[PDB]
Amino acid sequence: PGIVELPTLEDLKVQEVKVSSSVLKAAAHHYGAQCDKPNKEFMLCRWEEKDPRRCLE
Amino acid sequence: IARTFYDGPEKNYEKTMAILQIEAEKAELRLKELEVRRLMRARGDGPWYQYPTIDKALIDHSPKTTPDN
Ligand SMILES: CCCCCCCCCCCCCCCCC[C@@H](O)O[C@H](CO[C@H](O)CCCCCCCCCCCCCCC)COP(=O)(O)OCC[N+](C)(C)C
Repeated sequence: PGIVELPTLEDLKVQEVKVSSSVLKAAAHHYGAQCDKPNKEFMLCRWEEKDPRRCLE
Repeated sequence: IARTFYDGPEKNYEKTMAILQIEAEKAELRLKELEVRRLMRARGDGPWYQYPTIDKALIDHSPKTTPDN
């Protein structure tokens, strides 16, 4: 049926956001106000491509 | 007797011809109809033996709380 193509471990690396959920909840409203553009671009890619491998960047 | 009660041979002759033509056409139509039924039931490409499938208009093409459908 074919080989499933997967990204390497190198290009799956990123600087993680290492704050707990309470910190995120406390910052969430301003975070959604300020970082709207990249988040919306990513989520549009996500619901259009229907593939996590196509929206890594 | 012939003048009063009967007709000439032409009438019966040509009526027989018409009857034979109708009967032969019906026979060939019956054979063709059986063959057509067999082919349509085997392949399913005709108007007959068209068994229902799911209507595609029932599918919901809207975002689904999850990007991967
Ligand atoms: C000179 C002495 C000797 C002469 C003997 C002559 C022999 C003949 C006598 C016997 C009678 C024959 C039997 C009747 C069968 C014929 C039925 C049928 O074939 O006739 C139809 C015709 O109908 C006739 O009218 C038949 C009528 C006969 C009815 C018999 C009744 C006799 C009973 C006697 C009763 C007397 C009084 C009773 C007192 C109580 C045909 O239909 P049609 O499609 O149009 O004709 C096609 C031909 N065309 C186109 C040329 C016209």
